[PDB]
Amino acid sequence: RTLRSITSPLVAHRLKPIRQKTKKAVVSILDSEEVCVELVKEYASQEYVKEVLQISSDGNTITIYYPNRGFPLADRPPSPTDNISRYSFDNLPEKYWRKYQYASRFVQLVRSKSPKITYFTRYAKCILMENSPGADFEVWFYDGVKIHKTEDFIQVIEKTGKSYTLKSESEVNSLKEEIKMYMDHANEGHRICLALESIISEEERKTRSAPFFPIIIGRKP
Amino acid sequence: FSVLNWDQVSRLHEVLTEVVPIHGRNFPTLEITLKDIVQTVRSRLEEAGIKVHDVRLNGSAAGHVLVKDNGLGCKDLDLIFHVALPTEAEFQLVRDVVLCSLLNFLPEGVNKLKISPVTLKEAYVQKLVKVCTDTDRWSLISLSNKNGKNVQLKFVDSIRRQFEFSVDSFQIILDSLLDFYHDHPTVIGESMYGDFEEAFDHLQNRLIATKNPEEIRGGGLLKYSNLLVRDFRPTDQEEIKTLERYMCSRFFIDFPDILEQQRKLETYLQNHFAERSKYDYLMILRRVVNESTVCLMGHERRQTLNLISLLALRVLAE
Repeated sequence: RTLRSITSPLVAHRLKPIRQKTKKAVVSILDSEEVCVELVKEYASQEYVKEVLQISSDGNTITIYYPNRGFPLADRPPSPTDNISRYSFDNLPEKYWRKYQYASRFVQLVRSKSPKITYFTRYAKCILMENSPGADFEVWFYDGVKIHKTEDFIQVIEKTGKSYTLKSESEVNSLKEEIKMYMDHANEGHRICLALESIISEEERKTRSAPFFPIIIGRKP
Repeated sequence: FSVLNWDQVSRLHEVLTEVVPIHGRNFPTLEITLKDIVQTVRSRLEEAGIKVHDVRLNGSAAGHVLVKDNGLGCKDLDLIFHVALPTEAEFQLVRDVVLCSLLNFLPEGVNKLKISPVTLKEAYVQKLVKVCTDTDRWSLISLSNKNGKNVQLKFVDSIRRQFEFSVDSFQIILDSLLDFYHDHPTVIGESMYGDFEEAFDHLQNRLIATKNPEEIRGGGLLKYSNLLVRDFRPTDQEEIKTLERYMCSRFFIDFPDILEQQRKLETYLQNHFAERSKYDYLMILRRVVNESTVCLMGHERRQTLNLISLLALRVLAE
């Protein structure tokens, strides 16, 4: 079938550059917001880069190049040589989809641990994450509590240390009278942050200038 | 919509018969003729079921055929076959067409038919490019560059802009002399800049102009200054400083890192310059990027000027 029906193109915008070394690959979010997967072979006790995929921040441009044994593994991805190949997203042949998938899952992870709207309430510190749509939402109460809202998994870490996971609103409304108002608080905070996201994103679309995200709203008392 | 005369058609035979040596890396050197390559490639592409519409000469070769000594350097001999390329097997097979045509060049050649094509690649293919995006769609195979220059074979299905400046937008459609074999037929030439007359005037008078600045790759500044070094000059001062500021803008855009700038400068100097001229070229760069700089772009250009000055100090130190 098609690649687009497997994983959507990666969204590297606004992301602070990181580098992770897994067993098989080395994934980097280059400072220019281009994702960069580089494959590794251990050979003569050294590590050599065998091929490099390099992916535009819109996930639609794939530059794949191979060295002439290959490259020694540098801290920063090896600059492209002569033998290169540019494909578009839905022209990328099946040979590469898994390698592009490493990068896509990496960026979908980084978008889940990267703040877009930080908002300080009287009772908690809210963080709407970057991975829209269906953004993660952390709520770090000054009280020591933590409420992590995902797409269907809501973990609640109490003061003691107990941590459960809420699924459906059947388990949400069933909570004791204490944590129920914690949930109400975090829900109102998430509504706030989501409305602000929509408003400021539309204003950004109008002005079309330097980015309007991330945003930080308030101070810890 | 212009036709060549005996004037340039003489140099056409002179170029398409020039004996080219391609040196190996173990492997022996190959001694080939351009017309032999074009014909043996067209033959094997037609036996694979792929339409060879146009066959064209491009690059510095077509620039030096149209005018004797315009002072550009017979460095690039480019061959363009407009070729349909929908599937990936098309590219994967054009590679094989090129290499199978490449085998037939030794007496003990088929005596070594136990040489894999990937093994054949090691000595006889230098640069190897493959683009297949939403707009562009083509493949390039270059040949070794030792004693002679680099012989490029570029099979195109759809490329958007394929000229640097006015002076190098000239293509010689080879279907005429290719059907052939005052003993000459109608050999059409064409400019990628549009109205051919104005661009050919630009070439023969050594000028610089392009009404398509939106679409230049970041490294167009480098050939702008390659032209300034070999003594070309603009046409309208109305747009020259604006144009330099556009070119510098897209340079900083397509090469943001210090080390990518440095890589491209080093790999440009070593590719285009044979026989200290590097210093004059670097000074033309310094002047262009120093004058043509918006005051806002402060340290963006400061790192680049320090870098070019360091390149120049290195050059004069060796």
